[PDB]
Amino acid sequence: MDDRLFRNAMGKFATGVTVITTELNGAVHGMTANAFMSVSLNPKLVLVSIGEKAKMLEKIQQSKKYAVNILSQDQKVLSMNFAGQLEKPVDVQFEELGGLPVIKDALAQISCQVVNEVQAGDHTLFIGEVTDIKITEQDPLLFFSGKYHQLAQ
Amino acid sequence: MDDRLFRNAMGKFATGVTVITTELNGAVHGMTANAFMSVSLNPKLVLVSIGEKAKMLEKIQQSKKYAVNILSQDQKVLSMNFAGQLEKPVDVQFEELGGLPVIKDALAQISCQVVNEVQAGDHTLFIGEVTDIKITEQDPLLFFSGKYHQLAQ
Ligand SMILES: Cc1cc2nc3c(=O)[nH]c(=O)nc-3n(C[C@H](O)[C@H](O)[C@H](O)COP(=O)(O)OP(=O)(O)OC[C@H]3O[C@@H](n4cnc5c(N)ncnc54)[C@H](O)[C@@H]3O)c2cc1C
Ligand SMILES: Cc1cc2nc3c(=O)[nH]c(=O)nc-3n(C[C@H](O)[C@H](O)[C@H](O)COP(=O)(O)OP(=O)(O)OC[C@H]3O[C@@H](n4cnc5c(N)ncnc54)[C@H](O)[C@@H]3O)c2cc1C
Repeated sequence: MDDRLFRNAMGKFATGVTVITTELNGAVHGMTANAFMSVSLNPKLVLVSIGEKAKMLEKIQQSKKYAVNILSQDQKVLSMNFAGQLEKPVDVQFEELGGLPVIKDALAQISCQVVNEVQAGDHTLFIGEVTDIKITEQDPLLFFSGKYHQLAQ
Repeated sequence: MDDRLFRNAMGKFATGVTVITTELNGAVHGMTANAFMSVSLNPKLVLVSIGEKAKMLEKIQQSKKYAVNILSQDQKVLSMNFAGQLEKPVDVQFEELGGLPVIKDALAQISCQVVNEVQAGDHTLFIGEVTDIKITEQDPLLFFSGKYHQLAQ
C-alpha cells in the first residue's frame, strides 16, 4: 500500500475546515487545518495536528497558544488563502478572543492555551485548553475526498 | 463558559462518522466515534480518541489494535447501534482486514496497530499505524451540530 492509497483513504473522512491562528510579537499568523478534534470535557481540551514542515509549528511552540476558527460555507477563499493555494494574499479581517487573533464571521472561534505537545510521526499534536468560545448558526465549509463541499439542506 | 457551550462549539466542527472495531479473544467489539483524525504520512499514522468510561478503552489497551470503519450515508443505523442508542443490538456483517474485524460495505476500512497511548483529560488518544486499507466511492454519513447529515450533491 502506497502514499496515494493512504491519502485517498484519509480523504474519505469528511471534515469541517479551520484556520488555526496565533500571534507572535504583534504579527498574526494563520494556517488552514482540518486535522482538528474535540478531546476532553473535563478539562476542556482540543487538539490540532501540524506538519513538521509547517511554519506554524514553531510559531505555536513559541506563543504556546492558538485559536481554531471553524470556517463557514462562505469562507472557501479564506481556506485557500491560509493553505498557501492562492498566488495573491488576501486582506483578512481579524478580531480578538482570549488574547488571540480570530477571524471575523467564522462559524465558530475557539481560543486555546497549549497544555501538551506530542510528536507523532510527520506531525506534532498540540493539545489546547479552551479559554473562550464564540459560536454562530452558520452552515459549515466541508472537505471530503479532496474537494470542498456543503451540507445537504 | 458552560459544558453546554463547549459541547455546542465542538458540534460546530462537522465530521464523518466511524465505528472503531477490535477483536479480543474471539469476540468482536465496536464503538461509534467521530473523534478520529489522519495524523502522519511517514510513518502512516492515524488517531482515535476514546472516553475514559468507554468499554472500548480497555479493549484496545489489551488487543493493541483497532480498525476504523468510515460509515457511508446508508449506515446511520450502524452508527446508532455502536453508540449504544438501540435497545437491541442489530446483527452486523463483519469481514476481515489486517487481522481485524471490519464492517461490510463501509465507505472505507483502515486497520491499525497501536503504537502510542496518550491520556488527555477525559479521553485517551490511541495512535495507530495503518497496515491495511480498503476504499469505496460511497457518499459519507456526516455529523454536525448534534445531527446526522449528508453532503449536498
Ligand atoms: C482543507 C485543507 C486542510 C489542511 N489541513 C492541514 C492540517 O490539518 N495540518 C497541516 O499541517 N496542514 C494542513 N493543510 C495544509 C496547510 O494549510 C498548508 O500547507 C499551509 O500553507 C502551511 O502553512 P505554513 O505554516 O507552512 O505557512 P504558509 O505556507 O506561509 O501559510 C499559508 C498561507 O497563510 C497566509 N497567511 C498567514 N497569516 C496571514 C495573515 N495574517 N493575513 C493574511 N494571510 C495570512 C500566507 O499568506 C500563506 O499564503 C491543509 C490544507 C487544506 C487545503
Ligand atoms: C456520532 C457520535 C460520535 C461519537 N464519537 C465518540 C468518540 O469519538 N469517542 C468516544 O469515546 N465516544 C463517542 N461517541 C459515544 C459512544 O459511541 C458511546 O458512548 C458508546 O456506546 C460507548 O461504547 P462502549 O465501548 O462504552 O461499549 P457499549 O456502550 O456497550 O457500546 C455501544 C454498542 O455497541 C454495540 N456492539 C458492540 N459490539 C457489537 C457487535 N459485535 N455486534 C453488534 N453490536 C455490537 C453494543 O451492542 C452496544 O450497544 C459518539 C457517539 C455518536 C452518536
